[PDB]
Amino acid sequence: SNIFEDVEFCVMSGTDSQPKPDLENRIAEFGGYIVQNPGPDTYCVIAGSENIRVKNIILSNKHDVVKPAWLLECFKTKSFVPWQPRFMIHMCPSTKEHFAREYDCYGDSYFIDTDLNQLKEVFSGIKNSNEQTPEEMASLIADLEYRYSWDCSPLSMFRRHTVYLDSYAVINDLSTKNEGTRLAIKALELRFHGAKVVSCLAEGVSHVIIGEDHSRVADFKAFRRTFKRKFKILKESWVTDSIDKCELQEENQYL
Amino acid sequence: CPGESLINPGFKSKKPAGGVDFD
Amino acid sequence: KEALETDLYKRFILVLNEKKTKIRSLHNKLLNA
Amino acid sequence: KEALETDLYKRFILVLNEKKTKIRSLHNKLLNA
Amino acid sequence: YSGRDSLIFLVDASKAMFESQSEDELTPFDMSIQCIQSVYISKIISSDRDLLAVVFYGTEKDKNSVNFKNIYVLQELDNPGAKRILELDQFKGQQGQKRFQDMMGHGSDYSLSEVLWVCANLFSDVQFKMSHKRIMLFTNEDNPHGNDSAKASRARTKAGDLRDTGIFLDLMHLKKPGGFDISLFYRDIISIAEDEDLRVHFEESSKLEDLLRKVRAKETRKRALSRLKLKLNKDIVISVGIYNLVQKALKPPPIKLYRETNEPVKTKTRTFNTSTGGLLLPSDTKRSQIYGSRQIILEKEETEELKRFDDPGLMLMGFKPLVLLKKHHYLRPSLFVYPEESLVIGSSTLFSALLIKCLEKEVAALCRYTPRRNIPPYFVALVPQEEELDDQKIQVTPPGFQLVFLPFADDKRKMPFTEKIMATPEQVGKMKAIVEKLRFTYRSDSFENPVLQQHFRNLEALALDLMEPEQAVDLTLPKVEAMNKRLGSLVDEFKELVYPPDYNPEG
DNA sequence: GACTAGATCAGAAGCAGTAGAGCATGCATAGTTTT
Repeated sequence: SNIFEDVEFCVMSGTDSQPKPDLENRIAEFGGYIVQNPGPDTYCVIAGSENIRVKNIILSNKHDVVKPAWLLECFKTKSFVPWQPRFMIHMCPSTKEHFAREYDCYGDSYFIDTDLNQLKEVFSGIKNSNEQTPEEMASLIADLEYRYSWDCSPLSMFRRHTVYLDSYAVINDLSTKNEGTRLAIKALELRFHGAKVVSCLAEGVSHVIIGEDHSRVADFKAFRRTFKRKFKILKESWVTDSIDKCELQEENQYL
Repeated sequence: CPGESLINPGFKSKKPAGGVDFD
Repeated sequence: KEALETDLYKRFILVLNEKKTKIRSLHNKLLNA
Repeated sequence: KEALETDLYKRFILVLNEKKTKIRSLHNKLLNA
Repeated sequence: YSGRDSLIFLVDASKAMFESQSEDELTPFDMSIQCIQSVYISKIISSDRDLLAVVFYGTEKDKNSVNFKNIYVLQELDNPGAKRILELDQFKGQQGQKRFQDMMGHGSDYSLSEVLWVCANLFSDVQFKMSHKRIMLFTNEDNPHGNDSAKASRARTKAGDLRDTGIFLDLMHLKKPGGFDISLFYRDIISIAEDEDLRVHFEESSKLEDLLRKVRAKETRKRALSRLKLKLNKDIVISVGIYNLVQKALKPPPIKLYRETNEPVKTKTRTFNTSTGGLLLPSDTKRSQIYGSRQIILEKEETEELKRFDDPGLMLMGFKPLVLLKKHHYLRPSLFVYPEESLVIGSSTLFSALLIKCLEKEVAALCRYTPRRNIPPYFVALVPQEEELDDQKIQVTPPGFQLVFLPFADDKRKMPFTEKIMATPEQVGKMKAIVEKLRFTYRSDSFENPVLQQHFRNLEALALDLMEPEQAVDLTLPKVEAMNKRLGSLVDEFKELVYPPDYNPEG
């Protein structure tokens, strides 16, 4: 097989499960004219370890480095598979211009569909992004779900609803937490299911969950009447009976 | 004999360079 | 929890390939013209 | 679960935004020219 | 001192060497390997013609000429190189420890007599001349053979034989859970038992710290630049040797390599006439010089004959008071002149007499110096140099003559004339305070050449494939922060007292 | 008879050090051009 006829390759990595001399022997077997030091004629410089030599080659933009997996792919398929962003660890300006046309700033390509593995590589590429705030993120998620019609998914269906609970002896009093009851686990499951649990009884509250204690129903009704927007009174039975169905059951039967 | 080099026999162990140490 | 991740991956794949097809069509039509 | 969901969604929206930017650039500038 | 230094690194491979007393600490094996690598690097930089070897005892496999059991000779005596350091680098950690256990083995018996026999056999194989022979024993077992008395006697006999042959034995004891007692067994094996080295040691030996101190300066053995004749008269002649106690250190010269296989390439320079194109021997060319709108042609032999004044040697001229010599008349690094009895017998006595009486009378011997043939003469002054020793009786200033080169009229230059403006006493006092604040003691070995140190660090990083080169601290850089802190308000007062309000030195 | 081992002399190669030539950096000074 002369798939690597009249080409130049250099290796500066011995720190791998395959020793460098074995790689040189394979290269010679495949027809690539091995070279021990890169130069203007070399079509690549493969080095699987970021040692000092790789960093020096990086500091000069005159050539490009390739992850050793490229040779493995070439040998397994016996074909001259081109480069892709996953393999390369640095590009010359010209190769950068070439890639930018058929590839985004991230490994994901423009003209070829994607597979789960490729998307995983893309999602492992960039570093991080923590420039948002809870409200902004929630608004973004809601916009995406509404646009692309993903609300039928089992989860995230409580997102549009803000939920309050009677976990305080006195409404709007954070110093009288009633922790130690089934209401706590009810709320924790609700929030796990994408419900926006609110600890303050603001005018924007839309859903309220009440347990077996109906003493303060009158106060809730009075507050609802006072507020411009009315929030339906709901019991803990509705969420329980709805969890198994994975759907929002009608509030009429649980008003 | 005293203060001899354990790496290069026949040479005295040079003290490490200390630079400027103000009094 | 063990499955929400793949549930999200599926939707992301669908939308991304849709957009990729859109750009493919746009560039192909323009290049032909 | 909350952390995983938010992280993955941020991940996806970044890529979607970049793809949208490139498609918009094509469709607008290259069509107009 | 003639020959090469030979060193053998014996490393124990028993179980006790692979256990860490504390979680955040180095096992004895790791410390030994670090020390071996440090000595290898120091030898590469300092003396590259020395011989080093590495041996293991207590292992399951065996590799030696005598086909003994439980002794693995990893590296036979050969000059150091990067490959050997890399080979040792695969035992530098826990994964390296597992690799070592798999490759050789550990936890087996052994006999010290066989180990010392293998070391002596390694010494015998060397075909060069060895000035020193040394073995370092890295172990943490003070009683290797407590059960068997016969093995102890055999080890003692072999150690005595090795000492008789001229082999130094050193014990580099590592940390032990119960403490290391040299008194038990290793007194007889060790070459020298110091008086202070008799108590039980609860920590590794102080020699490991010196081993891990990397030396990155070339150590050149004593050598005479020239053996000359000092001629007081046409009949009185003595033999002297010239040495250089100060010599500039240069980077090793680059070599030219071929790119495709990294093999050296040899170069050759030739001159060929433009018209014919053939080679021209050096005998088919002349020399030219233009002066007064004319061309003057001379042969090469005459060109060299122009430089012949007198035969090589030192010719006495007289004696000069040391006051007439000047410190700002420095021209070239000074040399050292010592007697030499090999060529002329009785030179030492006359040299000693001259040195003693020159010191007594405070004079320097003026002489005409011609080092080699075809070199025009220079004028030198031999200044007496007495013997000065430090506290530990280590000689720091040798006895002899210091050869200082004196300039000719052509070697000086004319300075632009500058009017003198003297300073009032207050400015001098303020600057005296500033000077006194920044006083410090100076020694000739208090600074290092940043360029050479960085070069060696870079070369080591490239050779051993390290992640990043180690960065040398430059001691020549001023300590601006400390100086600012110490001086305080002196600088401001001096600037107010000496500079006009609107001066702006920077501009 | 054959063969081996120890000592010694000579030549040669390696290394160190100096000298001489060449290459790049910057500026002094003056000259020339422009306004």
